[PDB]
Amino acid sequence: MVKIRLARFGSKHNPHYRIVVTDARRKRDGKYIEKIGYYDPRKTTPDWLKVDVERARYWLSVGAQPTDTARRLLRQAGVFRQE
Amino acid sequence: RNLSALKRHRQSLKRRLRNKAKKSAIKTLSKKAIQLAQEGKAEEALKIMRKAESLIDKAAKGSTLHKNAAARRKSRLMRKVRQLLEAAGAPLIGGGLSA
Amino acid sequence: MLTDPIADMLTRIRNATRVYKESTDVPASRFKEEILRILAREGFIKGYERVDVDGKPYLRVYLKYGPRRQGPDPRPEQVIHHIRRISKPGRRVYVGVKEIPRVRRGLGIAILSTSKGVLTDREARKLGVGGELICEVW
Amino acid sequence: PKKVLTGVVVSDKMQKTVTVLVERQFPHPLYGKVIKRSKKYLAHDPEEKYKLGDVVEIIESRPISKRKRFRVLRLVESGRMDLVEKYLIRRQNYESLSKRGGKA
Amino acid sequence: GRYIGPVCRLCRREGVKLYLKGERCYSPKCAMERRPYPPGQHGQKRARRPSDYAVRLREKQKLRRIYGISERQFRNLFEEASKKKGVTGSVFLGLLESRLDNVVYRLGFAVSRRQARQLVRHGHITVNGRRVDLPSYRVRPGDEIAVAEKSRNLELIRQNLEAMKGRKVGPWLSLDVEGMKGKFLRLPDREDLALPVNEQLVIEFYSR
Amino acid sequence: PTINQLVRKGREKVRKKSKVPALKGAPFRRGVCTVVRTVTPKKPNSALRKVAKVRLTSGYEVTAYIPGEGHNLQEHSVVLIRGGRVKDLPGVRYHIVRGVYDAAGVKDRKKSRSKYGTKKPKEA
RNA sequence: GGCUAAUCCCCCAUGUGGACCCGCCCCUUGGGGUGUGUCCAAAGGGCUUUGCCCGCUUCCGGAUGGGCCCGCGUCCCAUCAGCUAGUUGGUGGGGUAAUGGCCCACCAAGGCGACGACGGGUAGCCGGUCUGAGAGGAUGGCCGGCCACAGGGGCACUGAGACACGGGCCCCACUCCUACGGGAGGCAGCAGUUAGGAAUCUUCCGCAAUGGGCGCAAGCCUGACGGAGCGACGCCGCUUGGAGGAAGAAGCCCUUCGGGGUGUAAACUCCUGAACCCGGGACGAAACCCCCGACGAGGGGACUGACGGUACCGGGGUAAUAGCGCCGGCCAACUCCGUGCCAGCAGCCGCGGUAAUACGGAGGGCGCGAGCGUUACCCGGAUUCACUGGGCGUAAAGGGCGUGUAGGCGGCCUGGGGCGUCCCAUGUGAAAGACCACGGCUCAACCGUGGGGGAGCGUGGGAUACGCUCAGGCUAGACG
RNA sequence: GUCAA
RNA sequence: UCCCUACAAGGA
Ligand SMILES: [K+]
Ligand SMILES: [K+]
Ligand SMILES: [K+]
Ligand SMILES: [K+]
Ligand SMILES: [K+]
Ligand SMILES: [K+]
Ligand SMILES: [K+]
Ligand SMILES: [K+]
Ligand SMILES: [K+]
Ligand SMILES: [K+]
Ligand SMILES: [K+]
Ligand SMILES: [Mg+2]
Ligand SMILES: [Mg+2]
Ligand SMILES: [Mg+2]
Ligand SMILES: [Mg+2]
Ligand SMILES: [Mg+2]
Ligand SMILES: [Mg+2]
Ligand SMILES: [Mg+2]
Ligand SMILES: [Mg+2]
Ligand SMILES: [Mg+2]
Ligand SMILES: [Mg+2]
Ligand SMILES: [Mg+2]
Ligand SMILES: [Mg+2]
Ligand SMILES: [Mg+2]
Ligand SMILES: [Mg+2]
Ligand SMILES: [Mg+2]
Ligand SMILES: [Mg+2]
Ligand SMILES: [Mg+2]
Ligand SMILES: [Mg+2]
Ligand SMILES: [Mg+2]
Ligand SMILES: [Mg+2]
Ligand SMILES: [Mg+2]
Ligand SMILES: [Mg+2]
Ligand SMILES: [Mg+2]
Ligand SMILES: [Mg+2]
Ligand SMILES: [Mg+2]
Ligand SMILES: [Mg+2]
Ligand SMILES: [Mg+2]
Ligand SMILES: [Mg+2]
Ligand SMILES: [Mg+2]
Ligand SMILES: [Mg+2]
Ligand SMILES: [Mg+2]
Ligand SMILES: [Mg+2]
Ligand SMILES: [Mg+2]
Ligand SMILES: [Mg+2]
Ligand SMILES: [Mg+2]
Ligand SMILES: [Mg+2]
Ligand SMILES: [Mg+2]
Ligand SMILES: [Mg+2]
Ligand SMILES: [Mg+2]
Ligand SMILES: [Mg+2]
Ligand SMILES: [Mg+2]
Ligand SMILES: [Mg+2]
Ligand SMILES: [Mg+2]
Ligand SMILES: [Mg+2]
Ligand SMILES: [Mg+2]
Ligand SMILES: [Mg+2]
Ligand SMILES: [Mg+2]
Ligand SMILES: [Mg+2]
Ligand SMILES: [Mg+2]
Ligand SMILES: [Mg+2]
Ligand SMILES: [Mg+2]
Ligand SMILES: [Mg+2]
Ligand SMILES: [Mg+2]
Ligand SMILES: [Mg+2]
Ligand SMILES: [Mg+2]
Ligand SMILES: [Mg+2]
Ligand SMILES: [Mg+2]
Ligand SMILES: [Mg+2]
Ligand SMILES: [Mg+2]
Ligand SMILES: [Mg+2]
Ligand SMILES: [Zn+2]
Repeated sequence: MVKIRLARFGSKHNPHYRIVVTDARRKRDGKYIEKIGYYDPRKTTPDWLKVDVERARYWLSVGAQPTDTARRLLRQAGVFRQE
Repeated sequence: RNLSALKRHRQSLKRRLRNKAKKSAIKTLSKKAIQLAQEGKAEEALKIMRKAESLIDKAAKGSTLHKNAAARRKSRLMRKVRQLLEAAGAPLIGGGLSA
Repeated sequence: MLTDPIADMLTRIRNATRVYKESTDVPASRFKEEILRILAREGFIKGYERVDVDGKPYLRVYLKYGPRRQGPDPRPEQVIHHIRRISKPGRRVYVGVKEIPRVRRGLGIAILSTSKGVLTDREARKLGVGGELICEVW
Repeated sequence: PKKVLTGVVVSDKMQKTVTVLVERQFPHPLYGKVIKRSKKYLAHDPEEKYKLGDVVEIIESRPISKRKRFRVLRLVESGRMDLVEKYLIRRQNYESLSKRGGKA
Repeated sequence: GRYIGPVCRLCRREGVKLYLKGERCYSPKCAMERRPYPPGQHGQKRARRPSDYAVRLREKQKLRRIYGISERQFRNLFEEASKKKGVTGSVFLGLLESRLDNVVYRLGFAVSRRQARQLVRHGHITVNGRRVDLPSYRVRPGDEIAVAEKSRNLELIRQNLEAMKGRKVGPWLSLDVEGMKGKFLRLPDREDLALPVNEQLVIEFYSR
Repeated sequence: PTINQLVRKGREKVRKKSKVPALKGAPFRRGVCTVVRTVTPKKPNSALRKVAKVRLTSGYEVTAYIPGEGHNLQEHSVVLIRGGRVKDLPGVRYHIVRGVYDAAGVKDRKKSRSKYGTKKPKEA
């Protein structure tokens, strides 16, 4: 089914993923459906994690299934908080 | 050599045969129906027509003839039968053709 | 029959000026007149006016020139140095507002015919419209 | 939106089918000059309703046959053999080119 | 690598004194004193009217030979300058003048440019307190160029910063002699520089 | 020509002909020597120019020049052609590369050494 | 041949509903609703085992993916001009998820072509890339998208999906096994061998990260991928030293034999200190899981690093790679000797036949520098296929002349339409790239984030000067 | 007869 | 080789 996962966009030893919505079957760095975030696993910037929290919701709402790592980042950005 | 996932081939054969079989039936009864319908044997032809209907939808339950393919078959049959019957005798067994 | 009455006029004017004529006639047409209107406004010509050479409508175009000059060949400068037909029958040229050309950093002009009427490049530009780029002049 | 094209009927020699000639003018990609090309469309006429010389609207349609993908929307005006003529003449010229030519 | 060879032989070819050694190019001997003519067996013969080309080339050579940069690096900066807004001539100059190895020299931490180079390569220098060993590092306005804490005791650095006592410094540069630290205030104006080079001819040399 | 004409016929892009059918327009093509003849220059010049008839791997047989003073080529020498004609000998359009295969590199060459394929001598 | 389990196969029931025929209604190509008739459902398993979890069935919808159709665009030859029988259309069938000569039966005799059909040659197409002031020319490796193929040809089965690269069947070629009847096989997956060639690499490490498949999970598989290896192949960074030092060593090169040059260059003094040696030593990795809470939100805890003892930090510390092309003009850089139309140079012009700045060597010089040259190819300069931007009296170029077909072009006035043309709004123009800005690796190359663009096409609205078209009129063109 | 000057 | 002029030729 469609997914929300990480696409590799950094460079050798300089990873930078794009939190993405794409068909599970597509190659990972291939044509995604929508960019909904980005993550710098090495926090080399105070902005190593950003998520279109609304947009995430949208897709989750229509079946998007997140990778475990993707889900993790989504939680961190408060995509699942209720209060 | 030796990729145990040639198990898929064995299955395909079993499946193939299982499919091939249901279809043969379908055809034979269908023909049978349009035949009797074409001979004015209303009650008899509708009787068989229903079998064919049933057998078709059943075929559609699984991969056999699954789909609108079933629908098409049913349609095309209830077509020929009702026409051939209109070309002479009234629908007795009320088979499946509606009022 | 003239193949292109506009080029014809533009030319009569080009020719006449080179032998420094005072006026010069041209078979009249409203469109043709509309062009003269600009020529006049812009001060390339003294002006024009209808007339009837043999009971047929023409347009006297009174030409302007510079002052007599110094040494050999005291012929005055031309007010209308350049005047070239652009869009032609057999190759019409149309331009969108963002493509109206800038004739000689402004020292010159371009006459386009637009649905809002015949205008100079600045006018057309100001009025936000394009059209058939008729001819340039400077 | 299904394309709607306007053209003239040049042929009704087909059962329920008329050939509609359609022109379009436009700037030449490099030379500017407005050039004018054309194309024939085989449109569907189930009622045989339209005739030779009719100017009609053609509309994008579900395939009716290999080669037939348009239906005759409506009659715009009719009786323009002039357009038919041109086409016919232009066609006449053809068989007057190759080693099989003929008239002057 | 850098040039690495007879340096005052260039002052000679360009007919104009360049300060490749800085010091000594002040003595009664930058050679520009004795034999201020081109190097080689013909350095004294009658010069021949140089070609429009010859002229621009020589002029570019001079400019680049001053900062002792490679033609490759040189050219790349120039291209960067063209693309950039503002007068290529001046901007190009600002950029050359922004090379750290250069600034170090401008602040006197070292006598010549070549020396100021080695001072960066050998870690003796610091931008905003962080060590930086790239001659080509681009110093920006605000950045403070200091002497490496651990090397503030080198005999060489002593004398050099000592001599800077009471010495003046470029308008775009500030210099606290005690704390052995300076500051790139702004990019220099063509006006601020006094180079024996008509940068205009260079822009030409590359437009060919 | 009129625009109409240009519309009808348009300009014609003309393609250039290769001066080096060393096929596959490769940069070099290998071959073997048929003849290791000698030739006389054209008009203004006069001398005994060295040449070679070469059977190419490109299934071609052409004459190639032998740059340099030295020269050790015989009727079966495997050699590498590099393209580049000799303006003095009509019909010679490729030079032989000295330093590759059976083509010895010019000896005692101290200047333009890279061309002529001559390794650096030990300075001493 | 015999036995047997199931989420395997079948029958009966239940009919939310759905399928089909006929009718009616709305809607308009086969969309939606309704009535009668007929037909069609299912699978169980796990526990923290009586109530939760994984799953099953029928249907409506979402989402993602995709099939099919249409306008426009997409190389060279007219020394290819006529092409066509499933050919073009029809009716009725078959087929499919679905339209369609897609296929078939029968009827009609059509369809296409100079706006280039048919034939021949060449070729995966695009985002883009190179070049250019631009218009344009050339191009399509890497990366992303689409297509096609999996030794050559054909075919279908299974399935949501294939006519399936590591599935199946037959024919052909080839290799191999063979007890000669008959079998096995397909690297255009990674790595590697061999052949061809001017030429293109490791039979490496790992599953730690991202991603994929199956599984409740633990986890398994993953030559996808993350890394390391080899090659100046490319781009970027860096080193071979820094300061001082003679009216100037020696050698070598010149010489008017007075001297000039190599040159502060070396030697030598002082200084720093690439390499190397000690020590410390990482981000990338926090999830899945587990406990609390409710298997949710939320909180707490544990495990995991190929790269690698690598990066980076600190201590110590040696003065230690320079080459290649060129110096007649174009084009920066000159003298001696050798040679004597020879040996040879040569991109074009050209140079060598006794004093050659052009050959070969040396000294000197210029250019660039871990590179420098060469060859090949592309754009440029080339307004030298000219649209921007050219020409044809004598330079290449007016057809021997005419008639007239298609086509291109069309005087003056008014009106309608609004096709061309212009304007507004709106959709589209994926990412990467390109441009600007800020930012992360000490810089940069490289990379991240953000911003600005855009022609073309679709849609709605508008304008009407010019062109077009329709309607009427005029007489200056034409004809009588 | 040929190259050059 | 020489004569011829740097050669072709011709000449010893
Ligand atoms: K669905
Ligand atoms: K679709
Ligand atoms: K292309
Ligand atoms: K292109
Ligand atoms: K260290
Ligand atoms: K040393
Ligand atoms: K020389
Ligand atoms: K070129
Ligand atoms: K002629
Ligand atoms: K003729
Ligand atoms: K009107
Ligand atoms: Mg299995
Ligand atoms: Mg049977
Ligand atoms: Mg004119
Ligand atoms: Mg003029
Ligand atoms: Mg008809
Ligand atoms: Mg049909
Ligand atoms: Mg600039
Ligand atoms: Mg052109
Ligand atoms: Mg000669
Ligand atoms: Mg049995
Ligand atoms: Mg079942
Ligand atoms: Mg119900
Ligand atoms: Mg049942
Ligand atoms: Mg049908
Ligand atoms: Mg059907
Ligand atoms: Mg067909
Ligand atoms: Mg056409
Ligand atoms: Mg063809
Ligand atoms: Mg091909
Ligand atoms: Mg150009
Ligand atoms: Mg194939
Ligand atoms: Mg095949
Ligand atoms: Mg193969
Ligand atoms: Mg095969
Ligand atoms: Mg199936
Ligand atoms: Mg297959
Ligand atoms: Mg394989
Ligand atoms: Mg080989
Ligand atoms: Mg590799
Ligand atoms: Mg993994
Ligand atoms: Mg995983
Ligand atoms: Mg395995
Ligand atoms: Mg890899
Ligand atoms: Mg290589
Ligand atoms: Mg020194
Ligand atoms: Mg794990
Ligand atoms: Mg020179
Ligand atoms: Mg000799
Ligand atoms: Mg040479
Ligand atoms: Mg480098
Ligand atoms: Mg051109
Ligand atoms: Mg040419
Ligand atoms: Mg032109
Ligand atoms: Mg010309
Ligand atoms: Mg002549
Ligand atoms: Mg002539
Ligand atoms: Mg004539
Ligand atoms: Mg005509
Ligand atoms: Mg008109
Ligand atoms: Mg017309
Ligand atoms: Mg009108
Ligand atoms: Mg319109
Ligand atoms: Mg737009
Ligand atoms: Mg946008
Ligand atoms: Mg984009
Ligand atoms: Mg930075
Ligand atoms: Mg960006
Ligand atoms: Mg519109
Ligand atoms: Mg003779
Ligand atoms: Mg000669
Ligand atoms: Zn000096």
